[PDB]
Amino acid sequence: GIDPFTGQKLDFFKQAHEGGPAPNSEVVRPDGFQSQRILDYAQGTRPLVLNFGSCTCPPFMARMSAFQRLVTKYQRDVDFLIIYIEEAHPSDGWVTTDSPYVIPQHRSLEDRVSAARVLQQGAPGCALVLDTMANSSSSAYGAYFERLYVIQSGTIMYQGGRGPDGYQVSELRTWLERYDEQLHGTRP
Repeated sequence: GIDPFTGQKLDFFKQAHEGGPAPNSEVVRPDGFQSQRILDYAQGTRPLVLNFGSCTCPPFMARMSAFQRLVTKYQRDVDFLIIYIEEAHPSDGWVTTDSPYVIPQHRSLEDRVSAARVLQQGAPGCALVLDTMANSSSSAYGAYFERLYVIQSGTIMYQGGRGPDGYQVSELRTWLERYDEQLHGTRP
């Protein structure tokens, strides 16, 4: 069906939520730009942590070292993925930013991968993909600006809550702590 007021196909896709299906939305491998999807990154029944953001998104950069600490701590049982999305504060935008990063709004995958490479010159080999230029994953996960998720066997287990900067990472740590405790016992 077409929406008479848009001329576009009618949308029947429900927004992502905890306990609902994790969208198998499209992403891009930095090396070679091959198409992939979020669930290509799930390894069987291991939880997969998703971290959407960009270099010009301050809270995303402020938590990166903490996120990398989580990878080391939980990698025994959990997988992790960064999704590099549209810049929060592009250097050619309307609002002048004093972001330490000066990155024009991406106009192609070549621009976006260039930005992603700046990110990953820190964070030695975390898994990282790009969102498609249609922003397929950002849209499906409601994850523009930045967002954290945990998915497992195709279901959303943790959805990063909007609200003050600081909590999402502490809440994610809580989810991972409880999962690790269920598998192995409480750490002494």
